[PDB]
Amino acid sequence: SMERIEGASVGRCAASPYLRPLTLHYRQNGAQKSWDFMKTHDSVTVLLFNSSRRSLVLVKQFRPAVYAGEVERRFPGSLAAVDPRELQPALPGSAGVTVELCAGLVDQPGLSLEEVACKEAWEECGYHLAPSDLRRVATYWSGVGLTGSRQTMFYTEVTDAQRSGPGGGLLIEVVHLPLEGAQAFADDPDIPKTLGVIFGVSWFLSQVAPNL
Amino acid sequence: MERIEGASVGRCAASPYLRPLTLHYRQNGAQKSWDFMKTHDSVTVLLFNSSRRSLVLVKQFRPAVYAGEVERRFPGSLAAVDQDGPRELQPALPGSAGVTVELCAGLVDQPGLSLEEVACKEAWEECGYHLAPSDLRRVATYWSGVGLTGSRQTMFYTEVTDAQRSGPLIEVVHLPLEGAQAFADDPDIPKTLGVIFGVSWFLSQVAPNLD
Ligand SMILES: CN1CCC(n2nc(-c3ccc(Oc4ccccc4)cc3)c3c(N)ncnc32)CC1
Ligand SMILES: CN1CCC(n2nc(-c3ccc(Oc4ccccc4)cc3)c3c(N)ncnc32)CC1
Ligand SMILES: [Mg+2]
Repeated sequence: SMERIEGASVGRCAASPYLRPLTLHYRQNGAQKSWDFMKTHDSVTVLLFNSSRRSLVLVKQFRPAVYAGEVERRFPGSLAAVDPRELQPALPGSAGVTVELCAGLVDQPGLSLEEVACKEAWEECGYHLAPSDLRRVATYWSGVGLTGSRQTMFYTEVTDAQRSGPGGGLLIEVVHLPLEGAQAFADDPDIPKTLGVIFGVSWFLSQVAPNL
Repeated sequence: MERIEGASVGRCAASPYLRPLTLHYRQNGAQKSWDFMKTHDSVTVLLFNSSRRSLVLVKQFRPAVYAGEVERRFPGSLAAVDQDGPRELQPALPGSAGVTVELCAGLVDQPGLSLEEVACKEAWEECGYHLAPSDLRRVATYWSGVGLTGSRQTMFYTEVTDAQRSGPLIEVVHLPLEGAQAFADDPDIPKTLGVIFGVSWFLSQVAPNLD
């Protein structure tokens, strides 16, 4: 359903609420330089372990920027000199479907990072969390080359008693990855995923799974 | 490397590194659009100098990290720039606010080169270590951006000795194995997820088989 993508076309983007390209001009040890980047929000990510199912909770969705990069890789020149053309040839929508950690932007003032992660775990994963349930795994710079944003990773264990039914949050597929093949899943090069997934899986297996 | 002066922020229109695009597509039969930046793929490489029992990392000023740190502390610093040229950030932050610790890394922007060759070029240019492409082992491939970019990053690993190190801006960091995990766990040390993962991966997957 969410992997069904047709009529894909690419065009130049002028104004956008989501793209804030900027250039920093600066003198570094006397020499004048410039650097191109984008203003973006900080973010949080949360890894959930469902102990009732012995499974890590991830999310699957279509990422248009991933899709377009995959189309370019397979058909070079697809995204060339665009500055509204139909992608011919194109790829199935599954080429842009990623596996990710539950994640969201820090763009609501008055909310702690924990509260942001709880809202995203509800809205994306259908899991009811309390902010005090969350343990900070790591904080780091994401996208140091083009974005200056901090990202904070949380972890929490959940049970099926915290899982919402089908429907509920008024398109994302919730993924439950069994611990059996979790490492093999992260190591699988044919599955488009993020470093947060790869790190989250190996961190959980080496830091949490032994103590269960 | 850390002496950063006259910092000012202006609009970015062209840029070889960020190209604004919109994907138009029908998903649930419904017409949608998505704005993103076309960017380069990248490679990173984690080096383990077995002569020194140290991981090799790089320290450098990252202007985007700096600007984000100046937006924090001086909110509105990165507001929309008008037509009177760049807006001076006076006062700003010391350059150290933008200094990161990272894996050796670089852009995939030279046609004809394999990913391994890009990694070797960077390990020489940034770390002063001579590598052959056959020395590199693929650790992980992943999407480093998914939301506003769709860039792929490939992480390599190799063991080196001092025999591959050249003799006597970027700082080469040699992180002893003894304190590596505590270094990676330290939130006061501005580092990337690549460093956190690379340290954790090395200590769990490579280190136990040494000695
Ligand atoms: C000599 N040398 C050449 C490249 C010049 N250069 N590099 C970048 C840039 C862009 C993206 C990028 O992404 C990565 C790559 C690897 C790992 C993580 C992120 C890194 C650097 C750039 C920029 N954004 N704006 C202006 N000039 C920029 C600087 C001067
Ligand atoms: C209903 N809903 C509203 C937002 C709409 N929307 N979201 C994005 C967008 C931008 C950045 C972004 O960053 C993240 C966030 C979390 C984790 C990783 C990366 C995520 C989404 C967007 C876009 N770039 N262009 C056009 N429309 C876009 C879609 C439809
Ligand atoms: Mg460099």
